[PDB]
Amino acid sequence: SMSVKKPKRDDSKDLALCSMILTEMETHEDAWPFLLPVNLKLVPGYKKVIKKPMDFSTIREKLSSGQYPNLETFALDVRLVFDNCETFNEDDSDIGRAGHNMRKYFEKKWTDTFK
Ligand SMILES: O=C(O)c1cccc(O)n1
Repeated sequence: SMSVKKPKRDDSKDLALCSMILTEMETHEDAWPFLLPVNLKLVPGYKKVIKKPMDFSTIREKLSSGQYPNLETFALDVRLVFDNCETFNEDDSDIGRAGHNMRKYFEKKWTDTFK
């Protein structure tokens, strides 16, 4: 609170560390469903069902242009990709399995890098 500050975690390297984690997800072989925005004019249901679409290229653009205030807002957009994937796909499908795999892959890198 006012004039009572908790000790400050060092955040100076967060931009480059997030950028690196994103690079690794972009090159994972199961990233293909998540590389580009879903086409809302061509894909049934998506625009109406998925209220906040997110994809790796949109995250890369936001990261490169100063649109993430901090670590946590970046992790929220990455998790959003995989939450959208669960909402729109059966677990028992190739895309549904790709989402589960990419999420596991992300959270491990997250813990290792920061926790
Ligand atoms: O064909 C599908 O099941 C599909 C298409 C677009 C996005 C998405 O999540 N799934």
